[PDB]
Amino acid sequence: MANKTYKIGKNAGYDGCGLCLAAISENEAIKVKYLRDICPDYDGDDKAEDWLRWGTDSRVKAAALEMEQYAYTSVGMASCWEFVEL
Repeated sequence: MANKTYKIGKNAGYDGCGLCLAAISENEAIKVKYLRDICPDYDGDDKAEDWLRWGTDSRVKAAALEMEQYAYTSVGMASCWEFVEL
C-alpha cells in the first residue's frame, strides 16, 4: 500500500480509528492525539482531505508541535494499535 503504518505505543493514548497525529520513534508511535479530541468543532467522517482543513488549526499545530518534543511527528489516521501516515 502507498501509506506508512507503525505500531502505536501502549502509553501513546490510542483510542481506536480516526484522524490523528503521532510522534514516530524507532518506527513506533510513542504518542498519539486524535483530531476529534483537539478540535471539538470537527464534524465529518475522518477523511484524508480533512487534514487540508484542520492540519492548519491553531490547536492542531500546537498538538503536532507537542509531539516534535520526542521524535518525528506525522499526520494521518489510526486503527487497531496501528497509525498510518497520510
